[PDB]
Amino acid sequence: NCTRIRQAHCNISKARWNETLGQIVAKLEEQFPNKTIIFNHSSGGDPEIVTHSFNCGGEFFYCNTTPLFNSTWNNTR
Amino acid sequence: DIVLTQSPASLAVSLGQRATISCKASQSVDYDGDSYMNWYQQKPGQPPKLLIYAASNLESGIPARFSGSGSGTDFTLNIHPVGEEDAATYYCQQSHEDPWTFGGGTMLEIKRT
Amino acid sequence: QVQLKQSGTELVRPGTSVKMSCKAAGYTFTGWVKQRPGHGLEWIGDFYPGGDYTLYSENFMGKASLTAYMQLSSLTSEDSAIYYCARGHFAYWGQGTLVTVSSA
Amino acid sequence: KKVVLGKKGDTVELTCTASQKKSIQFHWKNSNQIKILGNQGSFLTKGPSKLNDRADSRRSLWDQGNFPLIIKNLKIEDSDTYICEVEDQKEEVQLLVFGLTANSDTHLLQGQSLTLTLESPPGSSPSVQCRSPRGKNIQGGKTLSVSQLELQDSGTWTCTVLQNQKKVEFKIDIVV
Repeated sequence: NCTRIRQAHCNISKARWNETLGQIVAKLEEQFPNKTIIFNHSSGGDPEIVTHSFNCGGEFFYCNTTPLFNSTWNNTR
Repeated sequence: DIVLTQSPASLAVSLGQRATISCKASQSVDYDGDSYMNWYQQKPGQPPKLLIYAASNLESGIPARFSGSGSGTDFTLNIHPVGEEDAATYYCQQSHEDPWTFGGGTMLEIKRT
Repeated sequence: QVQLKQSGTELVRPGTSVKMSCKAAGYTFTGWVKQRPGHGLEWIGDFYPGGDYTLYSENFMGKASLTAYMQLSSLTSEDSAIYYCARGHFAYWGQGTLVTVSSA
Repeated sequence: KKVVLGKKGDTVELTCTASQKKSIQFHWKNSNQIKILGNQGSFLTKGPSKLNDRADSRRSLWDQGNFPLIIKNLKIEDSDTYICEVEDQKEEVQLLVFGLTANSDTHLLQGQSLTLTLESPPGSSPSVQCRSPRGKNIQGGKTLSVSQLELQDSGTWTCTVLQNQKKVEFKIDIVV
């Protein structure tokens, strides 16, 4: 839920995102079990691809979701 | 080039009153319903700050007191009510086409006791 | 947050070329303006990194050669003024660099 | 195999070939299978590679059947084979980046000697073919030196660098 004039705030409930992230990482482990999975942020490019974008109510929202894919992951949280 | 003429050269408005500045263009600027005019405010020791863009919309962080009206080759920047902080030089610029020209400027003086 | 930062104050001699720089942050790196007393604001030109496209006003051909950078050649007393960097699409302008063209 | 020669600081444009004239997906990869730029439809992304900030393209000409790879501020460290992957082909090209200059920046006199410094990319054998307005067309390997440096030697000497039948010109600073 993201709401708000060049400033707005989006909401992410970590309590429900952690479960999905754990399932996805566990499934990925099967393909390359010998590897250590590490997440990070985008490598740069167009402003419409590096940072999250959406079209809501006639507005072209660009939200920077870096603090969700940089953290590394392992068998434990 | 598109020539912009501002009026008045100098304006004095009492605190809280309405300040209106007109800007005229040598050529029509409307492009099927939109006007690509810009209005900027400048104070000593600071760079120009975008007050109005698109000729009818409020820039982020700009108080709603600032507003714009008009069309064709006649546009008006309106400040109401005027405050002490409003003391600045207002410039009208055209984004209708290149070369991108600028207005002659208009100083706003907060007339007080 | 869209942020632009220009270099410090500059003092150069006439007839030479002086190069200024403007840094950026908070957005993708890939506009220049002159303010002189009694003149208001004059938009110098526009450039585009990642391809280095050029665009000038009629009174800037051969006078300027533009992290982005600007280089003004054939400096004269008229060029003594403050200059602003503004990333084009001008959402934000630089704080301002004061350039003084004099041999003193 | 296409080969290009840089000047260690200039720009380079890596161009592929196509016939379908629709700007189909494309990629650039080094000899180690490392992505530098990227295409996802019509956008332009830059992969987590050492050349993230140097890669460039001509987007407006994508629909015309070209994908030149513009790189600014060429450096010797970036010399590696790159592959064009438009549809199903692995077209490969190579870049050789080096730098030719002189040791004595400004301090020079009449009757003195001159020496040149060449830093070729790792794994190359450039040849220095000097050319001078006075007729001093010195020929030699990567490193060349001049035993005489007088007033008559005024002007920048163009010691070209040639290898694999590909040659690039350069200039030599001479102040006396």
